[PDB]
Amino acid sequence: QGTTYYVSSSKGDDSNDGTSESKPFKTLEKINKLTLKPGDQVLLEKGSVFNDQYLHLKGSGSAEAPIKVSTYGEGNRPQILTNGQGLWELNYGKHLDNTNHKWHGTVSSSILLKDVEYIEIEGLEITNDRGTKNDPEGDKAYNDADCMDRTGVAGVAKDKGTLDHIVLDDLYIHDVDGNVYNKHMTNGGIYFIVEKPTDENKTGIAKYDDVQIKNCQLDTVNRWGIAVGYTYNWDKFQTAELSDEVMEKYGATNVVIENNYLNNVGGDAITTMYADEPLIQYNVSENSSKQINKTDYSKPQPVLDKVTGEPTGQYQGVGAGRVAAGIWPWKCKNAVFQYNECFRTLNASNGNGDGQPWDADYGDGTNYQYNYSHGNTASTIMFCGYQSVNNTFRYNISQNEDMGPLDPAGNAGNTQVYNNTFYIKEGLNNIWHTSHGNAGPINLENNIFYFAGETPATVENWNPNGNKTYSNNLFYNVSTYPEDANAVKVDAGTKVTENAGSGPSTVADDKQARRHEDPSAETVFDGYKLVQNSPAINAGKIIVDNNGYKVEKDFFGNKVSGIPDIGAHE
Ligand SMILES: CC(=O)N[C@@H]1[C@@H](O[C@@H]2O[C@H](CO)[C@H](O)[C@H](O)[C@H]2O)[C@H](O)[C@@H](CO)O[C@H]1O
Repeated sequence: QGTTYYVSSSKGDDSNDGTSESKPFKTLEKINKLTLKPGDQVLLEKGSVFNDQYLHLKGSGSAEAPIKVSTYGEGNRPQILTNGQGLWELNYGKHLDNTNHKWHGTVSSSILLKDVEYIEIEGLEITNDRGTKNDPEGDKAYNDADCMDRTGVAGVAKDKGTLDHIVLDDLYIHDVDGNVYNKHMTNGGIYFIVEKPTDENKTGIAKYDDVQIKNCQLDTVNRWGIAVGYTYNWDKFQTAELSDEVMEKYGATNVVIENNYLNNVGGDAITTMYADEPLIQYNVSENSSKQINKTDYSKPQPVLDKVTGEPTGQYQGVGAGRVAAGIWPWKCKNAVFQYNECFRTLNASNGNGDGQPWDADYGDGTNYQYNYSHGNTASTIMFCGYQSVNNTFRYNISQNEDMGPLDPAGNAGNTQVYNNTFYIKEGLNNIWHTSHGNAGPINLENNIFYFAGETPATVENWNPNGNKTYSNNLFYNVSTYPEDANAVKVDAGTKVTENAGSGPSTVADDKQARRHEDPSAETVFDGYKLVQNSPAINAGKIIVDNNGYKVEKDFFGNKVSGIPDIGAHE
């Protein structure tokens, strides 16, 4: 079933019928005119270049016959170079969680999927660069507060109830030069939002089910890298605990973000929003928060009318929203982050109020497990504020962050950090964030605290706000110890791991996450494996995960049962 269409910037004529390679279309405007149907295909010729063009699709596939957008022929990825074209009217239909977040306006999107479901897009190169001749904003400054929002791929659910099955696979998205500031317009590489339906009684509550972003490479996109799920129904999630009933009715179900690479992201690299049990795995980010600094992020944003969303004449402090983390969830239920790498989340020293690789933000049941991080400008993990609850941070490896590993920034409830290995760079003399206050509780068990340096590190306060508990941790090369009745205290020169501090400082040449889930793997992380007679061996306690995540395995995929070793390796 369905019709295959062909488009060639090279060979095509828009007066052709576009249904054979011999008679292809010339411009994407021909596809934009169609109402697409189950089994339909849109094949862009390799070597093609669609300058000042865009795909704004209409129609929908079926579960058995999705629409496919893909390639034919041979040569370079077909290129969609939108250059500030592809205009459409974004309108959430009501203000967002902060009345200052912009929620209506004209947006430029290279690809727009608005109420298109059962669709798969693969193999394309996409840009939305501000640097060309006929660019609608001409020589407007890249960091003006009223620069138009820009997307590589924008998704909108609104007037078709639950949208099912949107797949973006192997897209190369670069030079999306969006608004430097705006968090919740479709503004950055890939951004999926949910708008208030015209008539919710008629079409049903708008939400997503089955959204797969996989094998994509993003470079120099702003503000967001990949964001999925910001919804008009944000006001249905204002409790600390998030019910399965709220999440299934209003939240994004079956969201998988996997095997993506991101470089030079202006703000946050990857964020799931209002998502029920999202899976975020095998992603690599480096050099994110590129524009979260006092040079780029330098112009004030308007105060918006709490009803109309129109500027009031008032302006915010330039610092508003001048924060970003690497790969993290917002108002998700039982989000799992596993097998990710995050390097150099930038700019905590020049106006980024955050800069952590990992941020268990407001939400319920976040589990970070079997992740690696290096050279981030803030602490390895933030637990953010009084609605960040039921947190598990386990079997992760962290080295050479520009702060100590822990940022419990006023988090609440059950917070468990266990079986991690933290390589703390020389001269930090702390395990805590340097300004967020460290007021929230943590239950700290079975962790390696490995202090690099020629002299023992000092830690002035092991128990800020009095609500830190410790059991069965290992402390290497530090001059004092917390209240841990089962502490393993280790002096400089006693080996604990094979080559502590020898984790990678850079992404793989092929930009893929280095797998470590089968313990027959030799990996670039093997310097964190325990030596024969390591003082970590058999010194941990059996963990009870009070968030309901049973202990299964270590960082490396070794089964864990009985009395565990201290740290990320069994
Ligand atoms: C509670 C808090 O302040 N969290 C910070 C995040 O800011 C929130 O982000 C959500 C995203 O959907 C909304 O924009 C909300 O209005 C913001 O309060 C922030 O994005 C992250 C990343 O730097 O850090 C937390 O500090």
